[PDB]
Amino acid sequence: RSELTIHPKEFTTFVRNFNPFLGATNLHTTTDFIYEPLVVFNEMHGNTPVFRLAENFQMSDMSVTFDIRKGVKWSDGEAFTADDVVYSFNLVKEKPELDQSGINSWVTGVEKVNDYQVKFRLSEANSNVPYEIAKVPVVPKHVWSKVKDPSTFTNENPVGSGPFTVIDTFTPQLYIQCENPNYWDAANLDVDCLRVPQIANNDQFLGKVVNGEMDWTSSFVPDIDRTYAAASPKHHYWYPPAGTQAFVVNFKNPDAAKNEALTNVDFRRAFSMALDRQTIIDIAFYGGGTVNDFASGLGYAFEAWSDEKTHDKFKAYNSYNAEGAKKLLAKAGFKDVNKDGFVDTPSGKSFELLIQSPNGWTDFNNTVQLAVEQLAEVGIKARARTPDFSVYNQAMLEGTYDVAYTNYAHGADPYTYWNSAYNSALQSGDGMPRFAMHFYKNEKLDGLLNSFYKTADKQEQLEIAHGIQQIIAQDQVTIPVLSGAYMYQYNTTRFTGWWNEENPKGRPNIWAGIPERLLHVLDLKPV
Ligand SMILES: CC(=O)N[C@@H]1[C@@H](O)[C@H](O[C@@H]2O[C@H](CO)[C@@H](O)[C@H](O)[C@H]2NC(C)=O)[C@@H](CO)O[C@H]1O
Ligand SMILES: [Ca+2]
Ligand SMILES: [Ca+2]
Ligand SMILES: [Cl-]
Ligand SMILES: [Mg+2]
Repeated sequence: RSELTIHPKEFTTFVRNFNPFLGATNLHTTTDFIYEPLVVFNEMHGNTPVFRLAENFQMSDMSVTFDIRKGVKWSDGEAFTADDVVYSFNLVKEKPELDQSGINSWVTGVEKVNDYQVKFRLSEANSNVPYEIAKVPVVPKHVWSKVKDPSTFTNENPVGSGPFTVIDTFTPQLYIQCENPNYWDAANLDVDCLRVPQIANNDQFLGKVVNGEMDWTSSFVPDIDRTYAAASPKHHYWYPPAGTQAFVVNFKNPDAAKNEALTNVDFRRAFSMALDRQTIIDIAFYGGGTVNDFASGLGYAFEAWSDEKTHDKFKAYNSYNAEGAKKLLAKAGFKDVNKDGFVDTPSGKSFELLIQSPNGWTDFNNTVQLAVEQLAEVGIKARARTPDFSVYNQAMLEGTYDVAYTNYAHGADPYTYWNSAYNSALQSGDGMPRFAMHFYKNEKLDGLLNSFYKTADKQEQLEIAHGIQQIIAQDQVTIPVLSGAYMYQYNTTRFTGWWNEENPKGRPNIWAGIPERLLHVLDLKPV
């Protein structure tokens, strides 16, 4: 049998948990591979919908119905039907802790129309809602209804719809997830098993990938041409452009001195001008990125959406200018009053910014250490922390952090970045990710975001985008640094069929949250 070695997520030890709603504690081979979506939107190719368990869908406006593919079975053998979909969406509406997106804010309810067809009722006008709906995991009703506790259910013997449901081998350091015996698309599948080794950080990953022990990965790799590519003719990669990375500052820091600094727009702009974004790219990412000098975080890949007058107005604040940063600090009134060379707050208080990035994410760790040095050059005191991801994440959810370095989801239009990074509704909820947790709130901004897909008028949507750009830019809510890359390494020793620059069928990454990985694995063939 052919075994495909993949690495979606760092772990110190595997805990057997295949619960699709528990994104913070499950294994990252659950979505897509155990639970196939209704539709995969191919985001690299204009969000072209690729139909899987649903064969079609139809909007109307307010209304949308999905037709279900008939003759699909679960891995046990039972039939896949429309009440599985209905069952699944009810669950999350009642337990909004399993809402990892904000889906409950859009869908008011769901109704079975027949054995292969389901209607979805909306809260507001949203031409983008089929994309949102595809995010919700569909689980089997003949199992999860018999389940007493979904919020804690670990689901160690999963019944799934996807290509790999069979747990063949499981240890704290290795598991192997094999083909669903009843898989509906089996004629299309040429890989027998997914092989998933425990790897805790980038250092551990590097030794393994360079030794040719991996097949499909998406980790940071330093000096990739000399370390990884040069080791074997079988060692390849392809890094299509990805999303924004930024320093995010906590507007609700509990320390008086740090709050005084972080909530000050002159201070955020001077922080931003202290940074040398191209040096960060050159050193921390070995060239693997593009400068992002948009105060709104938009990035150069959306030139067509950008209001260039706005971009030009605030670009000086997002360009390397150490002398300008020192002048702005002086003008704002951050004066050093205790002879240590670091500026103090207007109220006379000293402070040091603690900047966090996740443990093991060494490209971001190095970025933070570079920024620390650069900030010290303009008299801003900071130092780095590299906490375990869950600690890092919890600090942002609870608002106990000072500054955090983070990437963001990247979509075919600016909404994916702008909504996830700035919609204040995403700052409360216990299924919420880190991305909006600066705790800046602007009601006009939320309104513009909530209207982005409200009309089917392209010109108006463009005007809404320009308004969102204006607001974020003038308030320098975050400090955008660069636009990153979809890191992706593949090995042709054991498999062929890979997406790459000459075969760019979609986002090639193995991360959970990249639905296209289902379509990718269906293209792979054993050598
Ligand atoms: C938007 C987002 O949170 N994406 C996450 C990925 O960044 C992350 O992959 C990790 O990215 C780090 C930063 O570039 C790399 O240092 C690291 O090697 C890489 N890890 C792996 C295993 O690919 C993944 C996994 O943590 O989660 C995504 O959600
Ligand atoms: Ca195939
Ligand atoms: Ca001082
Ligand atoms: Cl290189
Ligand atoms: Mg090991």
